[PDB]
Amino acid sequence: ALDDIDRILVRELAADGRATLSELATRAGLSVSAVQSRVRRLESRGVVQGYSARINPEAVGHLLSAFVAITPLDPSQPDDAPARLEHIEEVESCYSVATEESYVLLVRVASARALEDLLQRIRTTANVRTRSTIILNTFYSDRQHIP
Amino acid sequence: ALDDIDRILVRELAADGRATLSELATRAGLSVSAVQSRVRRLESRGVVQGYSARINPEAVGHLLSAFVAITPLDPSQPDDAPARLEHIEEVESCYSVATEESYVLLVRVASARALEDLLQRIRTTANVRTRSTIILNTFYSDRQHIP
Amino acid sequence: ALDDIDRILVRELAADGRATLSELATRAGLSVSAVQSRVRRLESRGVVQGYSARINPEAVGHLLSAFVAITPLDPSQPDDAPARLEHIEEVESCYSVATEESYVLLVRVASARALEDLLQRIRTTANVRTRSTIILNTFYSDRQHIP
Amino acid sequence: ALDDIDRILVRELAADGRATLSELATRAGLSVSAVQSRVRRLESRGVVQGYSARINPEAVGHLLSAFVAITPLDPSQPDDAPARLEHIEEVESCYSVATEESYVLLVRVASARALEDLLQRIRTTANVRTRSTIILNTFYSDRQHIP
Amino acid sequence: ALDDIDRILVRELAADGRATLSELATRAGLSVSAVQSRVRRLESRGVVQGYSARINPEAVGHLLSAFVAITPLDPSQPDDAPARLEHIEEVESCYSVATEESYVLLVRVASARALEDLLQRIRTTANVRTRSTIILNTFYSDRQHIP
Amino acid sequence: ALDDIDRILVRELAADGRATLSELATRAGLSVSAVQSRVRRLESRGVVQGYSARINPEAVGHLLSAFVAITPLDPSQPDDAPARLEHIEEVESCYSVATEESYVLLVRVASARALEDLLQRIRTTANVRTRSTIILNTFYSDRQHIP
Amino acid sequence: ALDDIDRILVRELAADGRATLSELATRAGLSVSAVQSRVRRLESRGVVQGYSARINPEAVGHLLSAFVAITPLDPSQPDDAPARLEHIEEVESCYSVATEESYVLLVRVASARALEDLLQRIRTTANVRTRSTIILNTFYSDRQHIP
Amino acid sequence: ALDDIDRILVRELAADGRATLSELATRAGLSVSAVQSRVRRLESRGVVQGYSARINPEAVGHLLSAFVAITPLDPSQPDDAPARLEHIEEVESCYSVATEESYVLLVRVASARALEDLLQRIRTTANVRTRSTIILNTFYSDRQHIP
Repeated sequence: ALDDIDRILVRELAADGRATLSELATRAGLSVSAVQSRVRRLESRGVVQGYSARINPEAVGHLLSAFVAITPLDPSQPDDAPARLEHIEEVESCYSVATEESYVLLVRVASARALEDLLQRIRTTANVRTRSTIILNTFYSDRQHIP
Repeated sequence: ALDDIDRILVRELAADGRATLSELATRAGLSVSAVQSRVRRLESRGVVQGYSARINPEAVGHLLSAFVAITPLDPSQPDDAPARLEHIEEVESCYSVATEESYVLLVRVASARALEDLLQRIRTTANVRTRSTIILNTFYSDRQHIP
Repeated sequence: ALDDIDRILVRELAADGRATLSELATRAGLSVSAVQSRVRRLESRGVVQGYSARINPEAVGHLLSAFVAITPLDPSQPDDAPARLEHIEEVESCYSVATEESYVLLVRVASARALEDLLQRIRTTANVRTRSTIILNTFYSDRQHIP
Repeated sequence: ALDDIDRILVRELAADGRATLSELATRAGLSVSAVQSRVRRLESRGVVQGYSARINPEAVGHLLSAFVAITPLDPSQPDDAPARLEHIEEVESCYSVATEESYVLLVRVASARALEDLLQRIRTTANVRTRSTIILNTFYSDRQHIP
Repeated sequence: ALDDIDRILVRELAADGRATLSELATRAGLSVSAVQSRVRRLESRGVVQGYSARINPEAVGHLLSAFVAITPLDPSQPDDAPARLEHIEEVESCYSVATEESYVLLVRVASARALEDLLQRIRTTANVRTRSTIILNTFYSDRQHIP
Repeated sequence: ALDDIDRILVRELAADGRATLSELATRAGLSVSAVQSRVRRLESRGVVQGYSARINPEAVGHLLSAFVAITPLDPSQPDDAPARLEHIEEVESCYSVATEESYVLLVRVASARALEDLLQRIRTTANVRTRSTIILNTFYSDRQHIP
Repeated sequence: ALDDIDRILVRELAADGRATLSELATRAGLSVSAVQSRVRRLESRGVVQGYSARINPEAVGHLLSAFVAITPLDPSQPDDAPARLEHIEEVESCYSVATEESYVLLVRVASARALEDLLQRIRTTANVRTRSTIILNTFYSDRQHIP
Repeated sequence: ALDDIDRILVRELAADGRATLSELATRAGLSVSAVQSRVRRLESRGVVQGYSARINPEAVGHLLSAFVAITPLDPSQPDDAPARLEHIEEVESCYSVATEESYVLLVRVASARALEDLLQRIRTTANVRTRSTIILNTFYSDRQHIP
């Protein structure tokens, strides 16, 4: 389960991570004491994982974002590319996928010429071929849907 | 215009979006008022776009995630697609992309059968062909990097 | 022809468009009067077309450059895409080509998201499909070779 | 850092690279000394990269121009190719590019037979496969745009 | 029906098309009249198709030669293409071919720009897609072999 | 140059290699003495190279003609395939090319089964892979265009 | 079944269709009466279908043989290509196949230029795309194996 | 050399390979001796290659037929493959072919499992890679055509 008072909470917190123990308890129909517990139980069970402010990447100097799809070159070696690229800070996300390639990464970078460097570094560090698709614009990002 | 103080605030708010101002203050060597001021300006300029609990899509019943690349059936018409799909809730992100397709969506759904039904809804509301890549596993995501 | 004193002049002027009527006449082996004429004859015959300082595009805010290859969609219409895109100032160059596409344009633009707009504008204005290749770095540009 | 005055100087030098300082001065409302100073700073920072007579490649015997995309035979080695081709004179420009190939060259040559011979030289000196696109006509080029 | 005498005449006329009859006669052990007769019959049956000075395409200004394979846009229509291209003069030869394309042309032209213009003329007059292979060098050609 | 009386001569001789010193001098507007010199100067300068009668290949037993495209297998060896195949008499022509393959040969042969032999012999003698395209019909051959 | 005296007969007749009722009866171990019956029972049950002398196709003027693979163009129409091509006498064999194409035909024809005609006729008569593979040599043909 | 009489005999022997001489004689207006003579000459020259009962491959237990294209693992060695496969009995025909593969075989086998085992035997005895196309149905075969 996830009792649908727990549900109203996760919707509220997904839409506004700074929402207060206080103002939640109105919309929810509970007490500042009662709300505060569910939330701690929600963080312990792995349901809310973190609270993050959403930073605009262009404002901090990331003018090019890209999906980078990668496939290991040598199948006799352990396929450990996520772990291998983890220290690379410009990889924001790393997914395994069912398609032509094995993983998709979302990468942010200062310019077209920084991407070229990142790609070579991805390639020599994990041991992969790269294919990259450049993002032109983000129309909306992380609208978590709670069903 | 992002000075060293602003840089520090956005790193801390990326790592913890419920950082209270008193903690941010003592971390940037400012007063709580000056922090609150900086933070508000970060919000009203482009830089912090909102704050969100990072929610486990599995815990809430989204067992299948996919990327869907979409391309308009008639590309001559100025293109509507992000605005028209905005109201389908299981679409979480929408990027326009270079190369052969026009947009990539991330989508989350309860099952295989709910995915095929969503693909129909997407094909019809944006008037688009679709190419889907199921995500098998998320190794890490949203690791935002402030340089 | 192009008498190989005329040749030494075009090499000199290709390498340095600010080279003086004066200092040319040493390297060339002629008079400030004699040099000045050849040059005016070279500008009248269509040989030197202009003098331009080479501006670094990043310094003026063009952070992304791209080749954009385009092919008219309707072959019953006059193929006039160069003329049609001429007023678009971000098209720096426009070539017809023998390959998969009919023309190649070199385009410069503020960001990845400005490119997306430019592409739609190219498409609705000339009546074309677009394919774009993003430039990551210019290692050297316009080294005119005089044989 | 480009103020309004600097912007004016680079537009004028783009449109006429032999603008004399007295003309630039009266155009920016500065003294000839202040102009000369501005111009020198533009040169030593990245902004003006040199000055060139724009030469008609046909008048000097280059009747064939081509784009050549190149890709390394062994991409694992750190990539040398722009440095190694720098000394082939009929290569006019060298860009690195996203997508499937690594660089695009512009090349000018006297004839079809001289093109095949250049392709061999390129294949061997950079150790690369080549894809050529002949240019049939130049409608306009180098129209530099200062925004 | 080619006897030994006829075989000798066609070898000599292949190697020297201005062989005079007196030289051909003494070479085949015939009279000048019998030679002239044989030669006329060779002409009126299929065997000698005409006589030509072999001309250096470079000396006359054709610096670029190419093969162009062509394939009809609509292959259902009985195919016109050799008859329709017969009147484009820079087409030197026209073969129909097995495999994926329908014809191969040899074409000679003054430069890269004149090639792109010819490709347009070919695409439009025969209604065909084109695949071009530039010839870099001719090592030997027309070495006719009589077995 | 090539003075356009020289031009009328090469057109005439390209169309009819047996055209007489005599009958040329009408069409040309010169003397049997004057015509005869230009022609000898044309043969000395490399402009007319030979006179050949055009033999129909089917009439002499060449029932299959083919283009054979070839690429050396070992790039550490000297690329000398033209020289190596020169003694092979069924190779009528040998070109170097810019495309997927390095050379194109035109070959004539008694039958489909003789081609199979020729191909193996090409392969073991030069050291090459072969790709062959079979000619079904020659609609016209060697129409030299004098511009 | 097929009693293995019946088997010795079919082997014998496959190897030699002119083998006599007489000489079979030795090798087989039966009577001129007994052999003659099995054979008539073998022709009635559909086991031996015909007796044919194997004609060399080159000796009768078929200098090119080809496999021609074909696929109907319109799947709303009945797929009846075997029946439609049956009157075409140069189709020796017609098979349906599991692969990229729907049928394979073996075709024999006077020359490369007759094949081109046959192909167009196959295409307009059945309603198919064609792909042809040319036979260079038959090393052995119809060795029926009786297991 | 095939006159009208010879043409008639090969048609009749194609349609019925057990035609007795008396029937062939009265059909060609010859004596039985002259027929027997003609037939013997047809045999000793290339023209009639043998005589065969056409046997139903199904009736004798070959329920699966396939085409197998084969290509040598090392094509530099003069090619052995038809001689080496001659002794595998379930190979019925062997052609060499133009294009990408070197030979096509027709093969008949009792079942899917017997096919995989034959593919191994082929791969190993000729040292070849294989591409198989199962035959689903034979609509007509061996319809020999005498023109």
